[PDB]
Amino acid sequence: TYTLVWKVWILAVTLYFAIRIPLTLVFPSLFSPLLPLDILASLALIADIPLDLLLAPSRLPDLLAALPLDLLVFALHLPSPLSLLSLVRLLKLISVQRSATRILSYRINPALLRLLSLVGFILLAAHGIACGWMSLQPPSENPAGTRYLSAFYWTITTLTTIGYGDITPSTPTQTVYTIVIELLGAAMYGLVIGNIASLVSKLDAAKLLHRERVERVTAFLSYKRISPELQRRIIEYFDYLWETRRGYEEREVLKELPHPLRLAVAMEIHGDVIEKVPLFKGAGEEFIRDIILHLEPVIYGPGEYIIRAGEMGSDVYFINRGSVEVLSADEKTRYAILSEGQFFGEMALILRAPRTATVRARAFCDLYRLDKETFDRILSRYPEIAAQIQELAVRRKE
Amino acid sequence: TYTLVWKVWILAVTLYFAIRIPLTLVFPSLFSPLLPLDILASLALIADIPLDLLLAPSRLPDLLAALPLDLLVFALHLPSPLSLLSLVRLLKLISVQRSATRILSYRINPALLRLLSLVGFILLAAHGIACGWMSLQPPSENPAGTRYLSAFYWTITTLTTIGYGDITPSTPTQTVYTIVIELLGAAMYGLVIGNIASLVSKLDAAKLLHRERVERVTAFLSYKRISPELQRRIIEYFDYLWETRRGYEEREVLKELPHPLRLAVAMEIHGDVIEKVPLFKGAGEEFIRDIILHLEPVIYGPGEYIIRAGEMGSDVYFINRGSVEVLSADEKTRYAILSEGQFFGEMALILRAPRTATVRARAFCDLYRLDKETFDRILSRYPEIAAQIQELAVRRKE
Amino acid sequence: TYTLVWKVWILAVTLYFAIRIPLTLVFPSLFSPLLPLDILASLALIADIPLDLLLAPSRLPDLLAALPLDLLVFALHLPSPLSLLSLVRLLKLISVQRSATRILSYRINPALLRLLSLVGFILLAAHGIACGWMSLQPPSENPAGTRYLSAFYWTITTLTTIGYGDITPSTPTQTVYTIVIELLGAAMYGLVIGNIASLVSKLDAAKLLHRERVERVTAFLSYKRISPELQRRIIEYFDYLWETRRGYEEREVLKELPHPLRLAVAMEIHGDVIEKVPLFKGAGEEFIRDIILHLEPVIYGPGEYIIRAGEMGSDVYFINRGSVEVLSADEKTRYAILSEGQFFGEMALILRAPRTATVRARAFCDLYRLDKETFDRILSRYPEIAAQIQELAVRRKE
Amino acid sequence: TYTLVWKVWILAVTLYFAIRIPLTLVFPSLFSPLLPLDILASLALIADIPLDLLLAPSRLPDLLAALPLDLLVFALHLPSPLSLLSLVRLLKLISVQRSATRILSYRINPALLRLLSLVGFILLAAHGIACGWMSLQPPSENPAGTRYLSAFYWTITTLTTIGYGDITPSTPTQTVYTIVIELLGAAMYGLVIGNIASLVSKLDAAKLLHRERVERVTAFLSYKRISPELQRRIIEYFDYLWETRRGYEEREVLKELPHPLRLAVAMEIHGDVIEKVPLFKGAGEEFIRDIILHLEPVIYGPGEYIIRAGEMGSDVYFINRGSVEVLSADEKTRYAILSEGQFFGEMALILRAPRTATVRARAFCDLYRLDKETFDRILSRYPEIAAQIQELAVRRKE
Ligand SMILES: Nc1ncnc2c1ncn2[C@@H]1O[C@@H]2COP(=O)(O)O[C@H]2[C@H]1O
Ligand SMILES: Nc1ncnc2c1ncn2[C@@H]1O[C@@H]2COP(=O)(O)O[C@H]2[C@H]1O
Repeated sequence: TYTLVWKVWILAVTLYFAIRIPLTLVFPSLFSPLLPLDILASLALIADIPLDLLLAPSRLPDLLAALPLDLLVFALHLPSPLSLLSLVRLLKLISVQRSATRILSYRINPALLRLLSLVGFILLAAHGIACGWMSLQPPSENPAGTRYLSAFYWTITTLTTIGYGDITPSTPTQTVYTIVIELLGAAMYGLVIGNIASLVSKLDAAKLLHRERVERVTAFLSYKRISPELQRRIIEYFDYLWETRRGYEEREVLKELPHPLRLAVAMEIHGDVIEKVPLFKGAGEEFIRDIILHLEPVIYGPGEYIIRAGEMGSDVYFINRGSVEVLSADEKTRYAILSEGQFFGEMALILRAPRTATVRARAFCDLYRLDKETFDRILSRYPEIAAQIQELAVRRKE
Repeated sequence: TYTLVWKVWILAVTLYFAIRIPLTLVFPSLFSPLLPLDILASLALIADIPLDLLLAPSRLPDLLAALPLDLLVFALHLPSPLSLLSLVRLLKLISVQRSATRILSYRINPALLRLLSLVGFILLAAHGIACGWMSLQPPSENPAGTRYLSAFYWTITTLTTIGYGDITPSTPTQTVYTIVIELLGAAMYGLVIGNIASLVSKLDAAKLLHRERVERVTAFLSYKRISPELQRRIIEYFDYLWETRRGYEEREVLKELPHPLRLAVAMEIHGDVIEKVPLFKGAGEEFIRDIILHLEPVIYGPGEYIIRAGEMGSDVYFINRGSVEVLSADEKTRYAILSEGQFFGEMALILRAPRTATVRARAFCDLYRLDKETFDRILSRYPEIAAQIQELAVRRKE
Repeated sequence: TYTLVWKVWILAVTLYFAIRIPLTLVFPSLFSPLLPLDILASLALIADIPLDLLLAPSRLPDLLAALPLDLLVFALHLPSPLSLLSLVRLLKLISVQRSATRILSYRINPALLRLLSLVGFILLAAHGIACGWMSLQPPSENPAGTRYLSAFYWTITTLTTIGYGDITPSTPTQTVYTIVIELLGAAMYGLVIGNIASLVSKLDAAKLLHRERVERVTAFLSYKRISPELQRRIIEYFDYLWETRRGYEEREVLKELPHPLRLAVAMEIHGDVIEKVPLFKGAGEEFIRDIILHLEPVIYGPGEYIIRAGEMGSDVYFINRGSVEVLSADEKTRYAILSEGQFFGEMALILRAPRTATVRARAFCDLYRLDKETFDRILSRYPEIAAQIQELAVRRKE
Repeated sequence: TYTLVWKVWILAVTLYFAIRIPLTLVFPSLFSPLLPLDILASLALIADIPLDLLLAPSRLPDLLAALPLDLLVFALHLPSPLSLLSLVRLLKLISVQRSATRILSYRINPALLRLLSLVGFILLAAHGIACGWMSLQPPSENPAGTRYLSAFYWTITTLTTIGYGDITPSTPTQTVYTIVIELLGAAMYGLVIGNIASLVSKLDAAKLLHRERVERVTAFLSYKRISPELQRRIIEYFDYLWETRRGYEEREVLKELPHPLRLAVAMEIHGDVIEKVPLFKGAGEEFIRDIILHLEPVIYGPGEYIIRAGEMGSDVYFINRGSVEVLSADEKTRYAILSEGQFFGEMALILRAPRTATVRARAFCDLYRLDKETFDRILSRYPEIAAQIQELAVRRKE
């Protein structure tokens, strides 16, 4: 974090400049007691080119704002049209904005941070415009307080497109300035309106995407006027998904990363099911790499028929959270309850037999769907695991 | 509904507070005759933590607004900067908004309800800002009526970005407040503009999606300048779809729910075709589970050629609404008219024969497309149903 | 068009009412010389229930606006709060808007027509609000002209959120009205802003979709800095597509219509290629139905290698516009030029031989891609066509 | 570029007209010393019909603006309602806008250029409206400077919806004009708001699409709270993609161009890998055409396991940038480092053998994924290349 302090310091110094130079263009009486601050600021502004690790079509602003055009124009008392060149330090704003965009810790939303940057920019521009309006005013015997408060109030009035009209321009040189910043205020307010209009669907993107996905389903299903119990259980499933995965589907996000990053993410996510399954306890460094990407999580409600008897289902379902009970062919007797760690349906592919009994969940079971092809591949590739699987299968037969 | 009344009561009491505290900050003469209401309100505010079924990073506002900072600041007559702490009750707004978001009966559109919440929030903020503006006003001998009406009129003027300018700030302490709420009014108006700009395509989402889908097809087809009779029949089909399914495709909505919820929804929707088809009358608890998801509804116009003679079509079409006639190879003689309940094309897969005669609808027939693979699977899985199907096939031969 | 005149008449009469009733609420001196117009209007308003081919949750406004509450309140000179009931005729606006939405000849864009309806509604509301503001004004000796022009000017000032402030409310009963229509003006201006913000990408949807599709390709390809000749020819192809199909892909629009409408549209579009190809001149009523949906149009530039020698291409390319030349294995000698009507590549599937010579277009050739599977199916289904195709193939061998 | 100068000249002359005619409608004293400019302008306006390579429903404005209605109305001193016809030259604006839309060199963004055109149009309309407002003003002894500056200031006030209210209409003929341009200002400001609201996501579309794609992945992955080293390497991969391909996937853009343009683009992009690979140095004109479209670039991090031992991988990976090392079965000894130019995994399909050793990258390797099917096709189609590949394979065995 040796660069976070430096970046904070550079942001503070560039903000100090952007606040300070116009305020002394209007008020030449300043700049006399603030010389050490300006000296330190100039030193910091020149001392960032070697610390940021030459001329570029995009890295020019750094040198354009490091040159000491300040502390010289006031010193020689140049005329205002010629002393206006001191505003070059305002070009450092682009560089500090880019730097703050390239460094983060919270990972702020790009649209919300863009709106924050626009808020900062419009506040800074409001201060600059207020100072400018104050500059071309008739001389008066007023304190700088009320004289600046009135100017800032007028600038915020025009840039907000409110326009009370209590104070208005009265000279042509003021009228041209009023027109220019009226147009700029229209543009800036338009940019802000567009920024909120875009941002309303950018913050907590999952929280809005899940809501929009649920809304259409609920509307159509309520229009069909289906049984309210089904409504209740569907809404319960959807809010449980909201609580567990935050309205996510894994393939919605992992289908962009390349293969090794995808493998690493899958391992760091499914280390749990790697750690609790009996035959996966140190089964192999490679085997987990082949299998971990294929397990597709499935979610079932409290009492739903997982697999009915007589079916030709050839897929093994693992358990990550929940208890599962199996009901035999007499639909009265249950063999046992299968909590986390075990699975069911093993005697479907190896044994080439139909579903011996109906299996149903209890409250909410997090499963792991595995396709028959992957199961066949791992059985034909790893023999000890196939031997163990047949061992538990023949044990469950007894 | 024992919680709906409680939630309505909590909304009413928090709205009463949000309206009441600032109005007595400006007017200390109140709070003397409204003590029982405040006592009951305080009791209700503390009596919701055990009735909502500890400290949390998101459940803090409940305790922050339950603490009785009210009925004490006015009692001891604290100074205004120190008595300003009584506004903590306004944090209950977040909790009541969240609660109202989590409970519904009409299933209001999230964007429209968000706009309603924003309307309520901006009205409440307008009242608060009006009371605040009234607070820092010069003392005058005016009734509280006109004195509050003028303040609210001014607040609604600034927050709407209209600014007539009949009444304007005249002191620096008023000018700073004017600037602050000018910025807040810009932000709030921007939020409202974004909310309507988003909401214009959120209410009755089907009614707009269907319109947008129809518009491009109609525009292109009219550009091609094809025969107007085809225009008329296409538009008739589209409006019939609007009337029947409200511009919906089943797979557009069912492709997100898991398998058992999808099965349950399919049964609750297609119980009709389950109930009228002759061989589906109590055919089996399981068989309907296998078949009901695959029947794809198809819609044909008044006179369209369903299946022409000589084709190798191997799909059975059911009937849900409408009459279908079959024209023989002499294109003059019709065998009969097939109303709801029966089907056609059975002697295509079992008999391995081509289409014996042309079949056409009459006005608008709702069919049920079934693929050859599913038909083969059910024939090879259920034998009595295959026997019955061959029975009606050989009967129709005679 | 016997209903277009009736709908125009009903729109005219409801607009006349919506303009007329408030203007006589403010001005009671009217309604004396306009009795025949009101009588005819009332007759027309009651005489539409049997001509529109009972009580409904959505068809209530028709009866609510047909009842003659007008011509009675002015007759008995009811008090203003009680005579305010005459505004029920304004509910006919919903019905006329719905009717105009359900009938069209130009097929106006739904968003642009929605904006036109909103423009009409806001103008009508501006007139109503101006009349209302005029109602609660102090009595004065002014002509109704200037007295209404000032009121309408004020109403358009507030609803536009401009607020000059030359004329402002001065009584509490006026101030409440000012606040109410200030809020309504905010809402209406927000709706208008959202409507344009949505409409900017709704008019001539093809003209914008094609532009957006071309822009990304051009930007990326220019970024790669590839040879400018390729830029020129790619842009030429894209503008030719703009001129010919208006930036369309057939499957983008036909993938929503059902099978028979799709067949009919395909026939009405490809009757040209049906009419010019030698072996398609009355080939068969059914054969065109099987083939016409599969021909995929392909577009090639001036000189592009259609099919090179030595390839295993097994697809027949038809010609709809353009000349095609074939270059032999000596890359100097051309057999002929193939204009519209014929095809090439026939001796690829029947003969099971590789591409005998290279074939290239001349300026811009509109082809018709046909897959090998469909060609095989039609050859194995229709024998005379296969005989003819082999006849031209063996002829081209000689 | 013989037409760029002509188009610039026509834009300049039409802008000069649009600025000039209303300014002399208000000020008849002009048009006396500017006759040569108007003569040259008229000549240029008539001399563009034969230089643009008759009557059309869309090409009418050219003739409507070429006719010399100017230099005649002022000459005969027609009355203002009758001399108002001179504004026909403003219809040339549509044609110049269309022409500038059809010709470009920078390939400006259509939305940003549309906003620039709207800015130009609203500025021109502001000038026209200011001149119009100046026209119907009471006569006064004021210089044309202040008299026009005030009018333009007022016009920019109304069209920005600010409305200070320092200068307001005072006559009914002025009030009607004020209402008309108030409505027009509402419409124009709405259009501008919509244009920025759309443009915020149109400039540098790749720069925003890549950011939005990265944001959701980063948010979800940080929510899972996976190991920060994986965060660092994933972010490094994403920024490297930003630097190399600018956040692009080739199939995202090439899946719209037809086959020959796609082939040409692929050759112009992959001429590098064509030029450096040993066996691709002039391998064949056709072979590169078959292979160049299939090579899919893959990117791996510094140390990632490319292909582990014991796998059945049958795909050859080429090298475009980076060094690759292979670790043997003793996981301590490396055979060599494979820099750009060579490949690995050749002895996987020809030899029908499993992966002899583990292969890993070093810093960041740009590969070229080739499917087994394409490799088999080229081996069975080109025999010398297969002989050479087997030669290097058997050499690498030794
Ligand atoms: N005795 C048993 N106790 C618990 N589970 C069992 C028992 N016998 C079988 N099962 C499981 O119940 C499942 C239901 O039928 P399957 O073919 O899916 O595979 C079966 C086994 O996994
Ligand atoms: N005598 C008949 N009466 C009614 N329908 C018939 C008769 N004979 C055949 N059909 C139906 O007409 C259909 C047309 O040919 P298919 O092969 O589709 O299957 C045929 C039967 O379903």
